[PDB]
Amino acid sequence: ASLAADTPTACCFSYTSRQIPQNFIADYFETSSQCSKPGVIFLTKRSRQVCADPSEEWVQKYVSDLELS
Amino acid sequence: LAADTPTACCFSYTSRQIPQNFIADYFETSSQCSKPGVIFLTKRSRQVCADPSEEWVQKYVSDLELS
Amino acid sequence: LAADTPTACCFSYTSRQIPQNFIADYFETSSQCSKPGVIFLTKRSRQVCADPSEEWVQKYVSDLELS
Amino acid sequence: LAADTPTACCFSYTSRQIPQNFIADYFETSSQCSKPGVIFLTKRSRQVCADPSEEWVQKYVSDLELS
Amino acid sequence: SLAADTPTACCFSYTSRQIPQNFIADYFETSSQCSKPGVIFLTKRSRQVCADPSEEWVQKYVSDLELS
Ligand SMILES: O=C(O)[C@@H]1O[C@@H](O)[C@H](OS(=O)(=O)O)[C@@H](O)[C@@H]1O[C@H]1O[C@H](COS(=O)(=O)O)[C@@H](O)[C@H](O)[C@H]1NS(=O)(=O)O
Ligand SMILES: OC[C@H]1O[C@@H](O)[C@H](O)[C@@H](O)[C@@H]1O
Ligand SMILES: OC[C@H]1O[C@@H](O)[C@H](O)[C@@H](O)[C@@H]1O
Ligand SMILES: OC[C@H]1O[C@@H](O)[C@H](O)[C@@H](O)[C@@H]1O
Ligand SMILES: OC[C@H]1O[C@@H](O)[C@H](O)[C@@H](O)[C@@H]1O
Ligand SMILES: OC[C@H]1O[C@@H](O)[C@H](O)[C@@H](O)[C@@H]1O
Ligand SMILES: OC[C@H]1O[C@@H](O)[C@H](O)[C@@H](O)[C@@H]1O
Ligand SMILES: OC[C@H]1O[C@@H](O)[C@H](O)[C@@H](O)[C@@H]1O
Ligand SMILES: OC[C@H]1O[C@@H](O)[C@H](O)[C@@H](O)[C@@H]1O
Ligand SMILES: OC[C@H]1O[C@@H](O)[C@H](O)[C@@H](O)[C@@H]1O
Ligand SMILES: OC[C@H]1O[C@H](O)[C@H](O)[C@@H](O)[C@@H]1O
Ligand SMILES: [Cl-]
Ligand SMILES: [Cl-]
Repeated sequence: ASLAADTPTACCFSYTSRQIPQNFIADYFETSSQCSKPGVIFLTKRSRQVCADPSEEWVQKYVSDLELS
Repeated sequence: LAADTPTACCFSYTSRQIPQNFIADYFETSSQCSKPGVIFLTKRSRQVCADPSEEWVQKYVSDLELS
Repeated sequence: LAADTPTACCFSYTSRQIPQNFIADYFETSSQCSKPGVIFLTKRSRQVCADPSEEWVQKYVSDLELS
Repeated sequence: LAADTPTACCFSYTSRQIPQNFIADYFETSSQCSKPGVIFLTKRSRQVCADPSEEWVQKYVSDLELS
Repeated sequence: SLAADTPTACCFSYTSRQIPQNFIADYFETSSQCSKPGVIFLTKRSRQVCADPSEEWVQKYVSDLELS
């Protein structure tokens, strides 16, 4: 399973301005609803975490492909 | 150097007293976070959200800085 | 792990292409920065701001991601 | 004492005041940054962005500079 | 870990003759904002010497420092 104890929560306060190349994407996560602002956190193959605006539609297809695979 | 990176925000503090002997480092959460918080790091690299308004925490923060 | 920490921004870009053999890592600058930028880290631990519009810059980033 | 190195900018200041004896050093941010900023260095080498307008920030800088 | 409001290092004159490589301790390339592109070699005597980045030996010294 997955343990979720007293542990910091990953929240986004600033999204990327430029669309990440999909072939750089390795995985995705979504910020907890407790966060003040929404956000999607893409994990690049270089293991970098990038905040992305979920309202923007390029991040939404990226999630679709990741899930539907 | 990292950019557009998520910000660590505590939403649940630990109620107990942490053995200071286990503490290795500390980080106070961002002001952008909805609530204040301090993240202690243990020697097993385990991040723990702690309440800054509580007082065993600032003592740990003080001793970590004043050193 | 940090909070209320400064952000790396590029206000000028290198005029010469860095030999790829020197490249250790890369970091794209924050969207909050006034200008676009890529920060290449060399093996001598030099931090160089590069123009993301240059094709050699885009290639280096691609190679680092696909490795 | 510079190069085409990235620049330290502040986009988020700390809300509450830092205890003074935590501060080890300071330096203002470049004017090229979209926002003004004062970066306090703690005794644990941790960098904190501070609002130059705030009363305590100006006082901390004053004390550091008169030593 | 980044720069502030200070004076950027610029080279307005390079060096005609080649520094003995075993004198070189480190190197820094000047900003592109400068008029002339330059390389600053730091000697073991902690001295700073400007150098033409397009010269044969300068590129070699930088290469040897990086690949170490
Ligand atoms: O030599 C080549 O053909 C390689 O691809 C070229 O496109 C690169 O030119 S660059 O874009 O114009 O400046 C060359 O630098 C490159 O030589 C490389 O060798 C390896 C492998 O390349 S990578 O794409 O396959 O993985 C690597 O160390 C560098 O990518 C590059 N190093 S080099 O020796 O400095 O040129
Ligand atoms: O305050 C530091 C800031 O750094 C930026 O690079 C991030 O995108 C923000 O999420 C963060 O708040
Ligand atoms: O993290 C576990 C620790 O909890 C503390 O409350 C106890 O006093 C310690 O004995 C124990 O090691
Ligand atoms: O297409 C989007 C582009 O964004 C830039 O910021 C990156 O440096 C490129 O690698 C990428 O191709
Ligand atoms: O802000 C004033 C500072 O003065 C320095 O000389 C001291 O070393 C610090 O302990 C103090 O915080
Ligand atoms: O600092 C001494 C330097 O001497 C040079 O000749 C070497 O190439 C470097 O690896 C070394 O760092
Ligand atoms: O001497 C060689 C150098 O001369 C300078 O005036 C130019 O700006 C550079 O492009 C050139 O590399
Ligand atoms: O001005 C003459 C010099 O120009 C430099 O840019 C070249 O690297 C040298 O080879 C040449 O001797
Ligand atoms: O010592 C290294 C040598 O490398 C050669 O490629 C250069 O032409 C010489 O100027 C230099 O002295
Ligand atoms: O040493 C200088 C040489 O380094 C090599 O890695 C590349 O071919 C160029 O950057 C240059 O010709
Ligand atoms: O590519 C990175 C982007 O983010 C930066 O904020 C720039 O304002 C924008 O022009 C650039 O395209
Ligand atoms: Cl929040
Ligand atoms: Cl800016």
